[PDB]
Amino acid sequence: SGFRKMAFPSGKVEGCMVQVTCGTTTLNGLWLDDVVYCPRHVICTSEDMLNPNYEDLLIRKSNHNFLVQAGNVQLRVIGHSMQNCVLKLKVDTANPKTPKYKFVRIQPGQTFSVLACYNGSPSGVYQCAMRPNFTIKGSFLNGSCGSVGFNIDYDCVSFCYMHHMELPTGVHAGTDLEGNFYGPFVDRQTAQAAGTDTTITVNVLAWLYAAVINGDRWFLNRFTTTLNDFNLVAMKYNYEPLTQDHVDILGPLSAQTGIAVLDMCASLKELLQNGMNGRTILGSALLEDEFTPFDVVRQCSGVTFQ
Amino acid sequence: SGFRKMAFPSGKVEGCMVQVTCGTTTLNGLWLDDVVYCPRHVICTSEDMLNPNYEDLLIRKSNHNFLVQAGNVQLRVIGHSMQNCVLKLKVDTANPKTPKYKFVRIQPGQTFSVLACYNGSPSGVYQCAMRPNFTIKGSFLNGSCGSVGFNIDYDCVSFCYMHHMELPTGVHAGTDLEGNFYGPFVDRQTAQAAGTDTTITVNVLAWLYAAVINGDRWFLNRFTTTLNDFNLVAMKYNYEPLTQDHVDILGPLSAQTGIAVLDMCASLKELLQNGMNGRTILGSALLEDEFTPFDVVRQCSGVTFQ
Ligand SMILES: *C[C@H]1CCc2ccccc2C1=O
Ligand SMILES: *C[C@H]1CCc2ccccc2C1=O
Ligand SMILES: [Cl-]
Repeated sequence: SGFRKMAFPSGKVEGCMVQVTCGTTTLNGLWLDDVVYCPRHVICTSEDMLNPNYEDLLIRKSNHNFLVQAGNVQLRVIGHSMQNCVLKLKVDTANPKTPKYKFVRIQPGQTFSVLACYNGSPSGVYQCAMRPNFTIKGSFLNGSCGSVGFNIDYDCVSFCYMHHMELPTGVHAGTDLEGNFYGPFVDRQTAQAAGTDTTITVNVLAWLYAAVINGDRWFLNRFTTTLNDFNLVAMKYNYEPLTQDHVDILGPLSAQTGIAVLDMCASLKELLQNGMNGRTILGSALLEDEFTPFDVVRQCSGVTFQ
Repeated sequence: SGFRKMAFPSGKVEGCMVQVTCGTTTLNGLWLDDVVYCPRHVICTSEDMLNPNYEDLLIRKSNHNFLVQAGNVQLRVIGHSMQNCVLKLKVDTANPKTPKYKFVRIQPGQTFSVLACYNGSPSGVYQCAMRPNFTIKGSFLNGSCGSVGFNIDYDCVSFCYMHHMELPTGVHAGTDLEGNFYGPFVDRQTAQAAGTDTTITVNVLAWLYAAVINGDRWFLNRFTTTLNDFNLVAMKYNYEPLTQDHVDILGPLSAQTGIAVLDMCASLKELLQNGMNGRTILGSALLEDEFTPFDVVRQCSGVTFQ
């Protein structure tokens, strides 16, 4: 029993992290097969970041301008191209530690593990969620760019995020591994504000199920509700609207606990209207929304990755 | 910026995790050099756990009764001995992935990363603290025994915990890597209740400093206090007594922020007497106490491990 914010084991991704240096900046790259992926703003001076023309800045860059180092051995760059907001550096050595992997573009509400790195060396691992406003609430310092987010299923690493920017409000923006930003953000130091940070309703419900599974049940009331009536309350509290698709995804957790999804919605309703009155749920004094239904089943069943 | 509950990269420890099976149970072992460490209750049936005589149970066990498997290749057990509550299985192959490592017995209040494993295969990683009552608030299911807690400094893994038991209240107990339990717990299915779960005052203060560093400052008041007067409030709320040693350890964070430790204590005082009035600090609605001062500096500076 017990419920913790749990990341995937980091080993498979650690073996892919390299250091990339272009004249000015040093950030992280991802070495898979014989290609290194990194944010394209490695070619920029902090002065350039105010309004860079990446195509023009790239004209003055050749293969040998990109210094790539795995641990303490240099890698030889034999080609380079820009794809959207990432650079793909072709090297002459395939990464011998390349795991089975896929590139995935995740949807808002989905969670993943971030391996924060500096100078191509891992510093720590933690769990995040793609916020509905397409930001992530990470922990990133200067030089952390190029760190990646991932999920592990079976023996396959699903890379879904590369870290690019920190907005003035302290939240984080980035791309998929094809270089397309999540949300409307751009790799430019400008005014780009985040939208409403709405709560991921389905994840809250999943976490409430995890609480019931792990002993915490004081919030179970005698009420039920309907999707339409619950959503009237959700809207007021800036919660994602709950759909039938969300209900169906919660089916397995509803079956395990014997609590109908709409009964759990009525408990959430009371929590939003009445607060938690100084009580706690799974060690938290607020409603947690960065656990997916899959995350809850995974941690409460003990799924393995090999 | 941003502050997250961050574990160490798990790769170095993943390479040490093996599966150990003794007739009945399968749990995890730690393969370092040519020795596999695992909980001694692997030799027990769930029936034995009510009152086992481990010495007598071990007499009927020979090297070949211990099946050790790294991934899908068997390891050959050439010797076995019991040290306190762990078994040391001598194998004929040194682990080629053995990191630089130490065994450390940590003190209450110290934090570490746990790599939860099942059948010798890693499932996830999360951060914990040794509670003042010598429990840990982990996430463990059946078969997770033998999972380990560790800290990484530089290139050296400091192993400090091996998971052994789940108490009836849902908290977790275990040993150092020399097999000595933390606190008064024993590897027996009996009545052993946990003491008061006191709050780690120094860690709360460290986290308040992390909040100031990362933008959250509403809780900074105009007051100060003294150690003796603050501790009168701490005692009332079941907080660890703060000592001069704790003050000194907070010196670096006090210097970085320009907030004297005793001024921060006065802010904590008001938080304990008046609550947070629905506000939040670093995304939490309660006072977090599983970040050490070292943890805060590490995450706010970007320390590297190679
Ligand atoms: C990716 C980097 C860019 C620079 C930076 C400065 C301060 C805090 C975070 C960051 C990043 O995320
Ligand atoms: C170490 C294992 C022993 C058995 C168990 C049953 C249920 C939940 C957790 C556990 C453990 O921690
Ligand atoms: Cl967490």
